[PDB]
Amino acid sequence: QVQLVQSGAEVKKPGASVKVSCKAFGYTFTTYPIEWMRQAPGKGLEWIGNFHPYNDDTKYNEKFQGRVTLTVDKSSTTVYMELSSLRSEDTAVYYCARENYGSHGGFVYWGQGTLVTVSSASTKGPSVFPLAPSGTAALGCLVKDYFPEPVTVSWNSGALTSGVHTFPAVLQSSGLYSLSSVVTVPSSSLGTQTYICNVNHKPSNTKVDKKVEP
Amino acid sequence: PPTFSPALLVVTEGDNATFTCSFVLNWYRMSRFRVTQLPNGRDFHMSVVRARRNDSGTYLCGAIKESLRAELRVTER
Amino acid sequence: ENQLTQSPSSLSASVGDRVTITCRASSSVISSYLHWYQQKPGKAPKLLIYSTSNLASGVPSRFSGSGSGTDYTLTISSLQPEDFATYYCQQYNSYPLTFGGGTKLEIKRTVAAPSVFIFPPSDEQLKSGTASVVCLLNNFYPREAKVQWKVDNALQSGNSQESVTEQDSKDSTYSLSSTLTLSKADYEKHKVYACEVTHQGLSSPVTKSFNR
Repeated sequence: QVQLVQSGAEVKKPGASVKVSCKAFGYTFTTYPIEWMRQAPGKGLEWIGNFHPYNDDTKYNEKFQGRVTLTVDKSSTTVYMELSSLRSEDTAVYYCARENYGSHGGFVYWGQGTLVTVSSASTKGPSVFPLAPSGTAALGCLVKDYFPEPVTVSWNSGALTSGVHTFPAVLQSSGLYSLSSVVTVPSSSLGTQTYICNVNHKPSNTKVDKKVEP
Repeated sequence: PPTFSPALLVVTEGDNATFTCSFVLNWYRMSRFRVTQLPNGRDFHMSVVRARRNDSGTYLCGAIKESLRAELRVTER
Repeated sequence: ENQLTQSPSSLSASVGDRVTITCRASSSVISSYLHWYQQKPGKAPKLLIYSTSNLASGVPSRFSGSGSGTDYTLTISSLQPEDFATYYCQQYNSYPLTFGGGTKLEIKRTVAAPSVFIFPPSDEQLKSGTASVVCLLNNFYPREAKVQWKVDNALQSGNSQESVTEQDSKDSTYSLSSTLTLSKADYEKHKVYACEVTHQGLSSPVTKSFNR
């Protein structure tokens, strides 16, 4: 029943600090170090540091240049990663992890990951614009200028799944994300069926249904 | 049965590593190695000074009552 | 730091094939401290192999690990559907801990040319001062594709962005969107918007275009 549970997704402006929690369940908290890593879209996996509840010892990746502090609350079996002076390049999923007996450095148990988005942008739902169709016809919805990730998209409240492609968000120079979701349908069905993309953006508690017409 | 804490210590070569044995008390592996009884008398420090990579491995304390195994890892500087 | 480099960065194979991935360390690692993880989209990594060759808990024996010094390998000797994923190596020989860049195992499939479609900005969007023009490459294989935008025959650069899906859950193809972003002013000053697509599945590059 070993589990690491991390705090939820965070948005931050440049220069700010984040503090991500990792709460350890299911074992003697002082027995193992807690390790921290992060994964940025195009960097792969980077080690941040570790903290040993046994003795409060910390090791840090020098790359952070003293911008990271790891602290503990023994009372709540929680290790904290505090990352200061945040920059754009700090946008990532942050993980905590631990070894197990005999893993010799292999991380057996992982927290679920915490998304931290660093940007001058502000939290907002998307504008949703039709990609209007004109044997097979493609149509879609352009889901533009939201922050932060993620959005999700369905078609016709879930009843249209076949031929659907929702592209990964791209970060625009504006600092806002954009994506499109497309579907291909029989062209004879353009006059014959209603097509609605259902766009969900939980970070701004926004839901948009957009009907897409020729 | 003694307690031997923690389950994993990781140090860099040249550093110190100090396990705690909690309970004739001996330190086994399955000079530089020292045992120190703390003031309280129940707890003992089982320390390695100037740790070497070859120190890496599995250890126990025994009183024959043996603790659970713990691991020492000594990384390369 | 002891840099780890994985080879290849990507490879495509089928259910039932055997593949080998490589991890190479810039500096010699004791083989006890070299590990492998599998990562699937939206999930944390899962330890697969620890200490070069030992399977982690619940890992099938079609996975194997081999190596020492600076040269390490991971082999999957009879692929299953679940196995298509990214694999990383990691060293616990020295601080800082390092990971390889990852190798993505993809599904091999026959070549398929994209269907190309293009979408003018919506009127709804034009009301706001911006025009996005979207070109869709649909259901193609393999992933390599080139898209170029032309407005009145002028090649565009620095004002478009592409996104590609993961392999489709059904047919293992890819799809690609390229989105050209212009000011309404610019959009309204030009006539012909053309998306030029090159892909090994077509003999000659295909243009889809429209007049405003």
